Amino acid sequence: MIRLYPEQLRAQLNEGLRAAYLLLGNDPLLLQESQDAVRQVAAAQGFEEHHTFSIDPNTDWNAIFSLCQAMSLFASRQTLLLLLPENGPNAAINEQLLTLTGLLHDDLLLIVRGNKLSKAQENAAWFTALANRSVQVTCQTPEQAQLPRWVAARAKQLNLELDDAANQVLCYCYEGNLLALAQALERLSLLWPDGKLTLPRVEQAVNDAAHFTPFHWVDALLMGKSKRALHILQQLRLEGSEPVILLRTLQRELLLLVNLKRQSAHTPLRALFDKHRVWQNRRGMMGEALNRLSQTQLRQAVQLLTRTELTLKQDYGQSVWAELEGLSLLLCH
Amino acid sequence: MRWYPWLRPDFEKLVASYQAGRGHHALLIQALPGMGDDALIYALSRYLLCQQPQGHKSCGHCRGCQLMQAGTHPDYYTLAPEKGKNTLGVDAVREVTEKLNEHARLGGAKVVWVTDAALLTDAAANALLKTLEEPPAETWFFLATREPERLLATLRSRCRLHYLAPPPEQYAVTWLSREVTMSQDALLAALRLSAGSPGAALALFQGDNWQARETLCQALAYSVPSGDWYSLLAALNHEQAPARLHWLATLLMDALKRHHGAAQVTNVDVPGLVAELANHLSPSRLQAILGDVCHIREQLMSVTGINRELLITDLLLRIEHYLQPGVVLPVPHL
Amino acid sequence: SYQVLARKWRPQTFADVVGQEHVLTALANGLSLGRIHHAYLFSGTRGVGKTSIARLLAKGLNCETGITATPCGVCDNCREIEQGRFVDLIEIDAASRTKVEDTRDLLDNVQYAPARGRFKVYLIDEVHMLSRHSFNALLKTLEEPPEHVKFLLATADPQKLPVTILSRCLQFHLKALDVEQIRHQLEHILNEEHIAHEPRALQLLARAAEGSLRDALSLTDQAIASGDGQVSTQAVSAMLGTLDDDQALSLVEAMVEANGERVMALINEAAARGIEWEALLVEMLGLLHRIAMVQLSPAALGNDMAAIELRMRELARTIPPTDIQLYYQTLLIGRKELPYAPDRRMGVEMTLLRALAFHPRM
Amino acid sequence: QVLARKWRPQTFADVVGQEHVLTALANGLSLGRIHHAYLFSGTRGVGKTSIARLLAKGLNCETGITATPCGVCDNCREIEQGRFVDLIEIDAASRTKVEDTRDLLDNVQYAPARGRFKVYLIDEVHMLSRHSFNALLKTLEEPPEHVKFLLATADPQKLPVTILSRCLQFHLKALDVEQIRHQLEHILNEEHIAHEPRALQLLARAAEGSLRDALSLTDQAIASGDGQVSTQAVSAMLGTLDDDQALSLVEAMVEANGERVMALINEAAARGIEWEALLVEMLGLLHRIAMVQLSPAALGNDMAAIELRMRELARTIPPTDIQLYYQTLLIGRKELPYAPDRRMGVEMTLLRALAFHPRMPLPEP
Amino acid sequence: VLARKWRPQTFADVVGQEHVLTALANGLSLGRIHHAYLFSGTRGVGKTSIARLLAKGLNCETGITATPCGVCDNCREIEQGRFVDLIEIDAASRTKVEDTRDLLDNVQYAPARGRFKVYLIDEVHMLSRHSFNALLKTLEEPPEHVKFLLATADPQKLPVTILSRCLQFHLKALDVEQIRHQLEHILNEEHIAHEPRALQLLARAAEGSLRDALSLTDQAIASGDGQVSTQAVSAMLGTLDDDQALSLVEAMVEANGERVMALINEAAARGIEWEALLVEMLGLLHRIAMVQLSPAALGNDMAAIELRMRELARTIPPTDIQLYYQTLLIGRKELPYAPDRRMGVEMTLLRALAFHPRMPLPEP
DNA sequence: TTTTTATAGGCCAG
DNA sequence: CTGGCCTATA
Ligand SMILES: Nc1ncnc2c1ncn2[C@@H]1O[C@H](COP(=O)(O)OP(=O)(O)O)[C@@H](O)[C@H]1O
Ligand SMILES: Nc1ncnc2c1ncn2[C@@H]1O[C@H](COP(=O)(O)OP(=O)(O)O)[C@@H](O)[C@H]1O
Ligand SMILES: Nc1ncnc2c1ncn2[C@@H]1O[C@H](COP(=O)(O)OP(=O)(O)O)[C@@H](O)[C@H]1O
Ligand code: BEF
Ligand code: BEF
Ligand code: BEF
Ligand SMILES: [Mg+2]
Ligand SMILES: [Mg+2]
Ligand SMILES: [Mg+2]
Ligand SMILES: [Zn+2]
Ligand SMILES: [Zn+2]
Ligand SMILES: [Zn+2]
Ligand SMILES: [Zn+2]
Repeated sequence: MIRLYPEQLRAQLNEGLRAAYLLLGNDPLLLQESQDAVRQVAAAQGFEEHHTFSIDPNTDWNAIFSLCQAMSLFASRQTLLLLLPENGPNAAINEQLLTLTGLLHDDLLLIVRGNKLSKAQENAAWFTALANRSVQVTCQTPEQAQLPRWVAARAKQLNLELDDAANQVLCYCYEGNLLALAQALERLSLLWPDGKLTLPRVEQAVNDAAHFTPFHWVDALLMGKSKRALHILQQLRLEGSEPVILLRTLQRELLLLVNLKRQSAHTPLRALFDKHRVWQNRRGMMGEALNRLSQTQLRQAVQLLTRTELTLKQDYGQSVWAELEGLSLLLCH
Repeated sequence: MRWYPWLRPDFEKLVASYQAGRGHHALLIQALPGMGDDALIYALSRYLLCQQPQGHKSCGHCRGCQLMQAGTHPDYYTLAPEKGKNTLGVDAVREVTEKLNEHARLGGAKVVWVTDAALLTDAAANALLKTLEEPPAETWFFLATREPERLLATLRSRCRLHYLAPPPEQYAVTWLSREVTMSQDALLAALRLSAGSPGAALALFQGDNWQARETLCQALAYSVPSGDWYSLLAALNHEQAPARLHWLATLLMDALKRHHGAAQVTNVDVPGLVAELANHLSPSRLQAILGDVCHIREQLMSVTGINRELLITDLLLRIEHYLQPGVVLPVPHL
Repeated sequence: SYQVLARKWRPQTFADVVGQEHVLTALANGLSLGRIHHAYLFSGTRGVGKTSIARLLAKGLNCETGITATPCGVCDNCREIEQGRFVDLIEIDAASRTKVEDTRDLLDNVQYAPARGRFKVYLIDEVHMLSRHSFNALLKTLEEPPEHVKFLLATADPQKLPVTILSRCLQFHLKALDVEQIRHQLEHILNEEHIAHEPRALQLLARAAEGSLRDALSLTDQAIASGDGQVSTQAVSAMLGTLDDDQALSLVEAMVEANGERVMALINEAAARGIEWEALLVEMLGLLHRIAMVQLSPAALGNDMAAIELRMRELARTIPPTDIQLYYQTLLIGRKELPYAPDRRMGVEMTLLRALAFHPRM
Repeated sequence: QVLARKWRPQTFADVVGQEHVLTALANGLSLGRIHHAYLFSGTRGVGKTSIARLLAKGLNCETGITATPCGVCDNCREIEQGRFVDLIEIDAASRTKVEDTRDLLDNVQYAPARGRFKVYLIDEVHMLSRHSFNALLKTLEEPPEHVKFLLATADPQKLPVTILSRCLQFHLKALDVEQIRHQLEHILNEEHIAHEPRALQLLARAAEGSLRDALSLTDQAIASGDGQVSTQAVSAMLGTLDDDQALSLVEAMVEANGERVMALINEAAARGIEWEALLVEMLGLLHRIAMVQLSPAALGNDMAAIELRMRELARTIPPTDIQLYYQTLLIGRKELPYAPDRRMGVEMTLLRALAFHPRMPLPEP
Repeated sequence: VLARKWRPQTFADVVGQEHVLTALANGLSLGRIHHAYLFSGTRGVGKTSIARLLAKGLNCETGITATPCGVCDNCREIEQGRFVDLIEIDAASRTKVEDTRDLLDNVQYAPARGRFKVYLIDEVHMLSRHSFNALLKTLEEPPEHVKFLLATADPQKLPVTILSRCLQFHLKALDVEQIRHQLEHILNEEHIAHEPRALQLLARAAEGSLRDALSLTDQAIASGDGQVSTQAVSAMLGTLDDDQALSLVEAMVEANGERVMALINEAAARGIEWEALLVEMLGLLHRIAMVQLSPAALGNDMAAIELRMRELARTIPPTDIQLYYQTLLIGRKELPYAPDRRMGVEMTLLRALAFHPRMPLPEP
């Protein structure tokens, strides 16, 4: 099963089409763009009839018996699309899929959209026997690390020339929202046919529209980057995040910090992370935190996070967002 | 739902008034948990609904008694909370207040049992007000609480109060000795933990509960000398926290009582833990900590949805701070 | 056809109403002057005549005899209101029918003229519970009703109404009923009912009414079951939780003497006698008050204390005024926070314990 | 009948205050510069609904678009009786939904039956669903020549910015003690009702800025005082006591003399005066005093009969001392609910005052 | 009305927005027309005005052009209101699906006057899930003779599945000068007197919107009886002040007790809820105390209040800031007990003042 | 790996 | 007019 990054797809769909095209990921643009790159080349291989179908656990055993039937020869080539649930392929749908795996024609082309799969979900028989036939496209979004490369890359494919500094400024503004980063370039190339995107030129044509998850925030706190935090808060507001969610995710971590910091006098740092099942990529970050924050700061953070929980659910208060701006600063000294 | 012997005379006095037809349409009984108000009421309910009453007694063989006997009797409304929840909402009241205008669906009396008035939402309470002041005829209300003073002002004045006082301590301990086999000192504490209520007492021995007090006590026996009170999280952080916090409250208080050389303590069965509190903590801090431990307990009980772990954790981290010399301690307000 | 006193004795003519004389006056006064408003709002604590009076004003507007301030109670129209059956007094349980959709119906049926009465009178009771949207729906109509329409709002908790609603109403704030007011009324009722009573037990009941006639009547009906038929001094006092004067002072004393072992040991015998904790705290607040008073002028101690006066004056002389205020303060806050602590007993224990450890200054 | 309703101004002349709104409108009608969305805001009872209707009356007056409608032509009189087929007074608080707003819109296109303009006056407009706000957006930005929108509301903040940017906002100010007073007098005179000049100052104040609150208050004054608006009546109803007895106890307090404090309380007590009430007038005085200290002219216009003494107190007592007396009398209030006995509590509060008095504490043992 | 009259009918006539216009210009110019544009930004900054220009320049009788002529039958026809092939849907009053399905049944038939059938869907954030789905189907398979200009001030509400099918142009808020200049232009052309600083005061009050600006002017022109004076404008804007709480912080720190008690009076007219003033103050104090820990603590949000705020931060002692703060929170805790909510706020400031560290209150 | 609750008001498709 | 869905206020 040829795994691909959306950029690479265009080329390996020109080589050979394959009976199954698996579009998996989270990013709304990498999905649409991949989706369309396939539908486009299918019309162009004789495909007229295109059918779509969102698969809830709602699809009856009569809705999946009108899909298996949806492929009989000889009809002008047809492109059957399937959309997926939050969970992915459940035990009910894990089996419906198995029924489609052996019905494959040059006449029927399978396209499947949704999130990433649990490892034993991917390893469920039907999927690996599709394997040598199918193509699979990673649609996960790039993170604050991997992102600039993806930009300087797209920048080039649109033959625009981006500066080290202009790259930096797009990535700041559009992190986590590629669809806006993408139009960002589209808009800039209409702006200047040159193709040369000096910093100050690109500066004037930008608006601030990042999308974070509450996780992004705790991370910035853990690594003591405060200006970053505050940006994350301000965006988390305008997206209208339930602040209750922020409280609870800050807490899973802040209470774990309290508890590590104490024991860290008795047992080595490393054994503690193990003790607690601390995801590996998180572990260096954590230590950073544990080093900068006193056993007191942590306590003050706990008291202050508590005042804002009461202030929220008892006092029905407004404060909350600003109390978190301040909590955020406290954890960065 | 059990019936306890100390109900006989309270029941016999309350039925009387009913038997004369001069019963009050809105009786609010106040009883500790486990005092058996639920059974006292049932008795009163059953009597009101039986069509062939043998004096105080419900006969068992009339249509009414049969239906009652089998869950379903059209004219008995139970207002407790939805299964998942811990409040008793307004919509639930409004069904009952409406259906109550329909002629009795079996042409008898209609009785409404509100299990715990404390659980009436503010909105639920008021919705109950006009129907409660002047119900249709042959309608009979029963409500119960721990604490009438926590109850909406206007709801309170439409009821008649009946107080379910608990039996003498001696009686209750002799009651208990026949239900569980524990040390005399044990019973006595369980009973005293439970404000006098046998059976609320008895309930401590039944659960996982007493095993968990011993765990609190073990843990406490360690935190005191060492100053590690965050160590208590594990024995307190549990859904039963309000109760266990109250256990901890009474220990702190018993220590405060010894600093004053008082005869009764509450935790009669653990006089060693009590002494060690007295020894390693100043009056000033025993008292302050008692303050906070209660205050959180309240919040834990009275703030819908509040996060237990965070609150207990902050309470423990903060107690440790009080332990330090010269820190400024809390003093009640207003 | 039995009913609780609280219910039977609802005043059925202005003449039968206890106190509230400022409301009754402006009402009778405006009815006579011809100055009849369209939106009367009636407020006060529980059970002091709010909705009893609304209902009286309604008989008065619709009475077959004429618009009167002294309604007969003997025409189809006053009888029907007495019994709730009167078609042109629409009584709304606002606390139940809180929704806008509901109150918008109310309005759609205002335009229509009265059935058999002279005015269509809406009596919206417990009005503080109408939703925000309900309150505003009423705004335009409440300010500008049809000439045949009158609004009578009653609520115990008027803070909760928008200020736009208040702007448009005449607000009558019924006072709490005076201790004697409540008492004379208790006497009258127990007399007409033909029930035996002892003067001093009416005293205890009025005090305990805590300002409210309904409260008072409910306690009385409780006396009458507890008492086997009589409302005697002996009975009421057992029921209410009343104190024998010694026990309270003894505690005040042990408290200021920083005598821990005794304050606790003394609360314990109180616990056994089954004392009402809020009463203790209150009686205690009361003695602390005398004491602090006497310290001002010696003659401020009552005739009523004779058996105590020797112990009072001492406490007055010994204890500094400053230190008595901290005692009063501390037990006051303690009463406030009483119903929140895990027992009622435990609350008195935390309260006195706290107070205990004041004694030495420096 | 009812004052608050009878006296709704029927010409601009009759409107109290709001010069800045009245002037602008009038300056604009004759100026021929006339918006299509006027928005009126400010607290209850300040004249927004009645101005709105006056504008409409002026827009359609058979004499010409004029700032001084004639109050006699069929249109003028008809608008006054609320039955003019081209002033559609919309009760936004009942027509809140979209499907309602949509009906209002559907009938916008259609031309007026009798007047120059179809005027929608959308009152209590802050109640409109979010949906029905946006439904208004485009029609409110670009109406037909013969349409005008008069929105009015108690609180404007509820309105989406997209609505606001589209209309002229006239925020009517709440009214001065003096402005209210003058009106209360005018009306009582015209209505032929005996009154004591101070009962008016007292009402104008209790009115807390609202001219309606004022009239509502007067109405029940007329009833309470039996056809007379008398000072005894008014302060009865307001729970004020006539000002000497409150002040006299303050003074007694600052002067540390207990005997007189207690006496003055015993005297408060035979009158039966309401205990929280008293505590309040005292903070009420302690404040104006702390006030007068700060800025001198700041002492009220209501207390002429007491000023000699008030002035004196501000002079002689240190601000740090006064903040103390207020503090103390305040928690006294906080405490009153819980004190054994509402009197006892007020008594005990002043005893705290004396015990902690700064200049002459109560005698230690 | 000024807001209506001066709506740009030419690209030249448009204030700012140069990063949208230029891209539109060049796209028309260089043959790059997307099938769907989405115009966003705040109230009254040019969103729909530009939508209507893209339409003129899309159908001009001269051709497809950045410089539409505004005079041909098609250009005055659109300027007017009735152009047969400019279908401007008011999507807020027509949001149900029935209505959107019917709009789209005619999408297929060709345009009966100009080059293009232009659907101009305004305040589009209001359409239902289902009206979006239906719109989407037509934007996924755009007819050739059809273009779609979508405008909303709040784009966050459109599905991601639509945002992904439109080139979205986010209009900027207009700068104080940008607004000031247009004010001057217009007021002059209409032949109306004005003082330099009256206009500077208007533009500032507009809070970045060219409509909120012209609306503020029209009203100004009234209070001035035909003249726009500083004497006059300053008046009217004081009528409409949000100001009162930020202003009291400034006037509190400076110990100016007349300015402090006159602002409290200004607050009473605007008709404030008192516990609310207090809370805006505590809340300002907090916000400032944090722009003491970093500059980044002032929001995208704050802009018009902003300049004032950074200066308040610099020129104050942070041990003093938590001093005032304790006093205001207490005044709150005290306010329901203070005799008059007003009196409460007053005595809370009067307390703030006498216990002022920097310039205390005079004692006898 | 993402969360308070009780009551209310409201919009929409079919 | 139902059931799904969203939202604001305390
Ligand atoms: N002023 C009064 N005079 C006589 N009885 C009263 C008075 N106030 C209350 N009551 C008694 O209280 C009962 C309930 O009174 P009600 O008028 O409903 O009080 P509320 O203000 O709480 O609605 C009445 O039926 C009557 O027995
Ligand atoms: N400016 C004013 N001049 C004269 N009377 C007023 C004024 N404002 C309020 N009133 C009185 O109060 C009544 C209600 O006024 P209204 O204008 O409806 O207030 P609102 O602004 O809250 O709608 C009026 O009929 C009038 O008697
Ligand atoms: N860039 C601009 N240039 C000139 N006038 C503008 C500009 N932006 C807004 N306006 C003024 O505001 C009025 C309405 O603008 P509009 O573009 O409809 O705002 P919206 O983005 O909210 O739909 C226009 O008539 C114009 O007078
Ligand atoms: F019981 Be009442 F209506 F306050
Ligand atoms: F009485 Be107003 F319209 F608020
Ligand atoms: F027309 Be705009 F969005 F105010
Ligand atoms: Mg009532
Ligand atoms: Mg109005
Ligand atoms: Mg627009
Ligand atoms: Zn039976
Ligand atoms: Zn009659
Ligand atoms: Zn006229
Ligand atoms: Zn042209």
